[PDB]
Amino acid sequence: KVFGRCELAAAMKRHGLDNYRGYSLGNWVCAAKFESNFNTQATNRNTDGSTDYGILQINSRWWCNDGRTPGSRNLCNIPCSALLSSDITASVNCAKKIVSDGNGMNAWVAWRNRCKGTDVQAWIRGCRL
Ligand SMILES: [Cl-]
Ligand SMILES: [Cl-]
Ligand SMILES: [Cl-]
Ligand SMILES: [Cl-]
Ligand SMILES: [Cl-]
Ligand SMILES: [Cl-]
Ligand SMILES: [Cl-]
Ligand SMILES: [Cl-]
Ligand code: NA
Repeated sequence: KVFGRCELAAAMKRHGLDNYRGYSLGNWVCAAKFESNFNTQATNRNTDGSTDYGILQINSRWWCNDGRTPGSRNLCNIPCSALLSSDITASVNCAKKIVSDGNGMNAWVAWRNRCKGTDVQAWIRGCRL
């Protein structure tokens, strides 16, 4: 499923992500934009052999099990395939764990490089929320 911008903002808000760990909804929409272009089915292999999954490109080295990432963990206790669903519940619940891990949203390199410090409220501007 490819979400619309405001559609995803609304879904993230319904699942409790708005201001989660102090990160406003626009931060989450911005991260999803540059991680997946709002596509729940996005996957991307990493050089280390792990894979990133879903709207927030959650990595198999630590957070989900895909059966092919040697030495990895599954700290969200989910198959990585769950992160590709049209229902964003699994991605949101796992993202809450990731953003609580110590470095905030810097865990998402693309958030640090493309969203951090910018006018992230633009990503929810105009949306009925
Ligand atoms: Cl957009
Ligand atoms: Cl917010
Ligand atoms: Cl915002
Ligand atoms: Cl594995
Ligand atoms: Cl584990
Ligand atoms: Cl599994
Ligand atoms: Cl959803
Ligand atoms: Cl923080
Ligand atoms: Na894993």
